[PDB]
Amino acid sequence: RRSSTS
Amino acid sequence: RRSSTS
Amino acid sequence: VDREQLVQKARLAEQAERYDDMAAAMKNVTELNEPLSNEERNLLSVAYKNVVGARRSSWRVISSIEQKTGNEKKIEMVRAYREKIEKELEAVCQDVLSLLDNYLIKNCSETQYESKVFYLKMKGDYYRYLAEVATGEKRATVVESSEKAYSEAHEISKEHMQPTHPIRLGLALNYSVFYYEIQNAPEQACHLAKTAFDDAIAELDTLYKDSTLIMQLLRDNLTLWT
Amino acid sequence: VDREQLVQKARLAEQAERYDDMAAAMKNVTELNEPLSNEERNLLSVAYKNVVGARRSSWRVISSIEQKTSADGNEKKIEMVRAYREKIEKELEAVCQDVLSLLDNYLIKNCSETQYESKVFYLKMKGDYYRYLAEVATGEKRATVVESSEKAYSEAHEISKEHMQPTHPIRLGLALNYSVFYYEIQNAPEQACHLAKTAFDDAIAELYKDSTLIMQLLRDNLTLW
Ligand SMILES: C=CC(C)(C)OC[C@H]1O[C@H](O[C@@H]2C3=C([C@H](C)COC(C)=O)C[C@H](O)[C@]3(C)/C=C3/[C@@H](COC)CC[C@H]3[C@@H](C)[C@H]2O)[C@H](O)[C@@H](OC(C)=O)[C@@H]1O
Ligand SMILES: C=CC(C)(C)OC[C@H]1O[C@H](O[C@@H]2C3=C([C@H](C)COC(C)=O)C[C@H](O)[C@]3(C)/C=C3/[C@@H](COC)CC[C@H]3[C@@H](C)[C@H]2O)[C@H](O)[C@@H](OC(C)=O)[C@@H]1O
Repeated sequence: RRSSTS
Repeated sequence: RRSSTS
Repeated sequence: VDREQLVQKARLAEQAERYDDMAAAMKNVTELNEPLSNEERNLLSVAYKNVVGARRSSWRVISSIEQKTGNEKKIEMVRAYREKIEKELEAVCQDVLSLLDNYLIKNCSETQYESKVFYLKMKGDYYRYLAEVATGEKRATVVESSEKAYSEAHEISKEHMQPTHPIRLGLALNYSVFYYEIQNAPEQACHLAKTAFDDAIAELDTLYKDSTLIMQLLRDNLTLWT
Repeated sequence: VDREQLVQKARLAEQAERYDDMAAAMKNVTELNEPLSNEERNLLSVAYKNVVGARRSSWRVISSIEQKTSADGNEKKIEMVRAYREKIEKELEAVCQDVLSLLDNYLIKNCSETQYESKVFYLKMKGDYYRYLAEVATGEKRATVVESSEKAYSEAHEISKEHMQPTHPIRLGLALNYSVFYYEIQNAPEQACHLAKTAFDDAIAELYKDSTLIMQLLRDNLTLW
């Protein structure tokens, strides 16, 4: 899975 | 709402 | 690149949700001046449908905001953007229609009834998309052209195709919609949709998922209109 | 052209789901050489995030397909898939360099020394887009843009350390993206977890939906790691 950014 | 098309 | 490579590029663009590239690849395939397969026809149709649908939805959003909004500069900017997207959509439709008249409909033999109905339905669809945003004196022609395509596609599909064929059903659906929205003639719209739906129900045992999807769309439209 | 109409043009483009036009409008607004308000700042960042995010999503899909086709070994399919992936890649890189030029020549340049919030915002943007460049880069240029993203992130982190609230959404988002840079780019997971837990713990003592969501994202990152 890919990490969440913002 | 608008009518459906396909 | 080979034709198979162009088809693979169309599928790649569809996977990446880049429908402009998908439409361009399928347009190259069409410009190879060879008849299109079933999957190639479907790819071209879906690609250009999504391309022009993005523009239609943007146009509807901005046209709604235009009427929903004393500021003259605000309204001027809104109208400028509205007709920028108008011209973008009209260019998409012109591209599709010239592809239809120069390659696809032209290469149809006298007995390719299925793909001829396919392409004439596309012609009616994109002339209807032109008519959706046309105003004033220029509207009457595009409307006419759509009615000229649909009706022809009707007479062929009623004579040479089964009532539960998905192409005949889809043409009936879009023809009903053209009568309802573009013509404000709900009587013929409902009659068309009901006749197609009932003719397909009467031979339902001879089916299948696309056919019943289009039939459900027909019944949804009939329920909305009554 | 008129600045207020340019901002409403960006808003209209957003409502019409046309983020290329939104980014162009906000780029014109930025090129007017006047400072951006908080709303204008968020408009610019959202526009360019959506543009480069469409690019990144397409690139990831095509890179997955390219790895599969590479395993299969068909030369023609591989050639075409690679060409398409690199077309998308060059679009992505052009968008990134547009953002970086806007930040270096207009946005970061014009902040006064007491504008720590704008400094943190724009330096986080710089680090984010250099990281987006690093996502597709290889060889020496990868190290180049990795160092640039690290420098921007570090400067922003030290300014937000001192002049921003631990609960502020900009500080929390900078910590999130910095830990993601440590984990996914440098592949140094211990730094990434230490930074994220440091931010998460500095936030609990001081407790606004964006801050809540960014903290939830930090927690989900730590559980997934
Ligand atoms: C190239 C294939 C892609 C694009 C992935 O799929 C296109 C689709 O192509 C076919 O479906 C067509 C078709 C659609 C079906 C109604 C969708 O049915 C289901 C179950 O998803 C939607 C598409 O837009 C398309 C191509 C449109 C039309 C329309 C075209 O007018 C020019 C007229 C009716 C209809 C026909 C041609 C349908 O047969 C197939 O029957 C569908 O597969 C199944 C099992 O239904 C496939 O999803
Ligand atoms: C352009 C503004 C519009 C589109 C109207 O709103 C975008 C959003 O803009 C703000 O949200 C920002 C912000 C986002 C929030 C995390 C979203 O929060 C919620 C609850 O939706 C997502 C955006 O990407 C943005 C701008 C990103 C960042 C990030 C920017 O990097 C430089 C740093 C942290 C964070 C901050 C700046 C957030 O405050 C606001 O706080 C949001 O309002 C609420 C209720 O959360 C508004 O929806």
